[PDB]
Amino acid sequence: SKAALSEEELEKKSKAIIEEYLHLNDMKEAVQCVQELASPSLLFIFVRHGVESTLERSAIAREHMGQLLHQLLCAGHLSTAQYYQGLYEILELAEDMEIDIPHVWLYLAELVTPILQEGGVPMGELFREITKPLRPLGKAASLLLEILGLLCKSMGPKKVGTLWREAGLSWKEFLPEGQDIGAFVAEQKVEYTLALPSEELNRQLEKLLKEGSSNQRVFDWIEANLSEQQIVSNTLVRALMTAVCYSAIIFETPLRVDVAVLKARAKLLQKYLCDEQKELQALYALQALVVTLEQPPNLLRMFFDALYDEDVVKEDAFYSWES
Repeated sequence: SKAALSEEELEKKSKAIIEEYLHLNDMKEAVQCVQELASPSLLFIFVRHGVESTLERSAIAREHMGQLLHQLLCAGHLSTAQYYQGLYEILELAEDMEIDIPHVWLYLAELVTPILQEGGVPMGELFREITKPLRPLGKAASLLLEILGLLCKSMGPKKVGTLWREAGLSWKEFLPEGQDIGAFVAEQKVEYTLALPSEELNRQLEKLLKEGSSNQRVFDWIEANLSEQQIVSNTLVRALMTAVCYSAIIFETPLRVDVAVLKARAKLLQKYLCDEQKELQALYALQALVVTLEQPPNLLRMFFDALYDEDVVKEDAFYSWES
């Protein structure tokens, strides 16, 4: 039938488009080609094919495919609904593939995660929709877990947990009736998933740094936004230390410290870390930070070195911290 060939032809073109994209990596060309299909109600096929063809290709291919879908979504060519339709077609068969493809869930997470980027789908909505096919499987956790893993890798479990929480997400929503959340979370190692001016502070400092604000801009902001008591508080010290050190994390594998960032912020930190007491309080904060990053190998020491080198934390504070 016409409709039959239509689906055939579309898959054919999705293949051509997808193949060229993975080969040349020209995002803009791929996006336009999809647009030229002018078949919004059949893009589930494109999605399905993209997933199928890259599932066992490579991590990089899955990444590129995920990014393209996010782009298509963002450009308004691929509807959320069509995206889900295409995925469901494969998520439905996931459990079965697990037999021959052990890390299938991981591969799926690698394909979906890019969708969480700005302009994409909100975590709460994504997690809730994406898991319907797994409502039957009773395997919702298998996927979300791999997704949370990827996110952690790129931003830290702490921030991930906050994202999860802000979405009002609950494991109850994804676990079999009666399963002990406390246990599951403890066993799968996701305890991290479990306004106050002090918390607002963290959010604002984070934003300031995220937007590449100069030290003066931050100095001014603090002066313009906190009271005298707040300005000399340990709370500011801890929040500042945390935001600054966080902004210096390079999320590669393994994680590293961008000493150039620290050097650039040294003066900002010295200003508030004006005594041994405050320096110590800052070290505690940094420590708790690294802890949330799951004590990666000797990353703390890397911060210590840079901090000592930049004259941000002096010897005595280090001595005292040792206790």
